[PDB]
Amino acid sequence: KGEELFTGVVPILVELDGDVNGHKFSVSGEGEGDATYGKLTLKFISTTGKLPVPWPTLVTTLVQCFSRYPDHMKRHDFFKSAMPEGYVQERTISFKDDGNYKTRAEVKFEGDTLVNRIELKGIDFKEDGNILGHKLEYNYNCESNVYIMADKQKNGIKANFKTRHNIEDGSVQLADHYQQNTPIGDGPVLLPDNHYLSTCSALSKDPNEKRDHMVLLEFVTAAGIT
Repeated sequence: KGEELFTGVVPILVELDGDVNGHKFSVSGEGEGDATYGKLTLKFISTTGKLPVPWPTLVTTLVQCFSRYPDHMKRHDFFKSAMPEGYVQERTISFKDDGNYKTRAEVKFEGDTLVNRIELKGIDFKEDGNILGHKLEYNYNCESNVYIMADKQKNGIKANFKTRHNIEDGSVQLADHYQQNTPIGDGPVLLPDNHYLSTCSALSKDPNEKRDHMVLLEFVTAAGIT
């Protein structure tokens, strides 16, 4: 039933409240998703405290229901199956040789609009590390595979993946992601066979925007099953 909600272009709202090493910030995003093509277009704006971390480190936290599942894989699409009631998405993101984010989000429809509401908590970051020191390039050079498995005990899914963020000196900052999703509602959901999401992201700037912001274009396709 949920998959029928994604046959067209769907408006998206994203709202994040963050605290990283006591630095508080908030992000608001707007855009749209077209799961027929695995396509996301989103613009995010920082609305309160000076963004204490680099924009690229927030991409994965800031709607996998917009992934394109090939027809032969549609029985493996947990994300759409949980809609409209939605799912909780939780992660631990471990930055190598630095701190960690713990994120808790609720993704669901509010009327015709797909909403992602997030609380992010970061601790153990180094003052002159790549994150608090703002040493990461404004790009997303790595196309990551999100490896998904069923979690039948919790009627949901688990995932793990690595993202690699370019450092301004040419090196790379690794971020290990562990993820758990569970349905909010009491409808049946689809519990998938092992597979992955191939995720390609591109960051840009709005030349007329004076606020601290990030424009994101993303294509996401489910794969790993013939």
